Amino acid sequence: TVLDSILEGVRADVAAREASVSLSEIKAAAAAAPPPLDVMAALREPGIGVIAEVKRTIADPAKLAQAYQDGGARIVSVVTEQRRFQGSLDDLDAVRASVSIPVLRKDFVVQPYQIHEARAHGADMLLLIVAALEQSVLVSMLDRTESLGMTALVEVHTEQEADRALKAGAKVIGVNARDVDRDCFARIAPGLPSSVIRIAESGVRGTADLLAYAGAGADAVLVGEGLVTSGDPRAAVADLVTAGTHPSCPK
Ligand SMILES: O=C(O)CNc1ccccc1C(=O)O
Repeated sequence: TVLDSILEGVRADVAAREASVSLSEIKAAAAAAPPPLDVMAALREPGIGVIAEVKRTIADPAKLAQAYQDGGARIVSVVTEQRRFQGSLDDLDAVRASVSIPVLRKDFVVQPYQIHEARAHGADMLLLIVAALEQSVLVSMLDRTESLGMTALVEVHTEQEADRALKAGAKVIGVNARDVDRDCFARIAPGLPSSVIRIAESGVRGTADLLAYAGAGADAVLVGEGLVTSGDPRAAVADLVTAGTHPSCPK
């Protein structure tokens, strides 16, 4: 029920935004935006994809996203949730203008307005959380996301949520260990069709963690800090992007 309380706040924030920017207007803004990038194609590229996250401290999310791209990130995740992470849609605009790689909107997405809104602000990918969405809503949200040319990162925490995600038509499934189930990805990944993209969203501290997820079948990992804390996010991302290739074999 606590999640209902959190979602009530999200629904209030969304409703207040819709009062200023109507559904008709946000649809017009979404249609006007440059088309979304082919996120599936990016996720199918060789190597483990690094999805580097912008969060909050950060006076210039665009500059951070640029460092992420320079380091070889596959996708930039932008947290737009205000109440805990001090993110905003403004961050999505800033990041979108700064990088050429796909951009994921990371937020609690619970109603269709937010889908059009994500697109209007340049997102290529959008987070859908199975634990937050009853199946009827999950399916509706996934279909609308795809109808706009975006890809849903469908986040699960249990085998049952994974089954729900598959039934809804998910193409990309992310495993979040936090409700922390430290063996979440391994409990879930093997059960997925080989054709579905697997993302480990939790517990990536360094190259060893990325490699461990890679060895368990991950196609990409999400990393937030301590890319920032490192003081050198480009280098930190570069190290993860090239994980397993160091030390280099003698030449
Ligand atoms: O990124 C993090 O630091 C914590 N993750 C989130 C932050 C805002 C909205 C949803 C999530 C989630 O993973 O379902």
